[PDB]
Amino acid sequence: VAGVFYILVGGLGLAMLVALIEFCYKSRA
Amino acid sequence: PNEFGIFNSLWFSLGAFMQQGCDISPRSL
Repeated sequence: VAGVFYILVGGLGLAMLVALIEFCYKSRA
Repeated sequence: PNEFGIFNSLWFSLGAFMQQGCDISPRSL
């Protein structure tokens, strides 16, 4: 079980970029 | 855009690891 740690940390970093997109979109518009 | 401070976010993840249900749930993508 090592790919489950890779999907996890890849899943965490993908989720920060959503909030980075979501904040940038919200504050501008 | 509250109830997910660092004290409650530890209790969500320790809730979800032990297979027991989560009292709160994230309402954001």
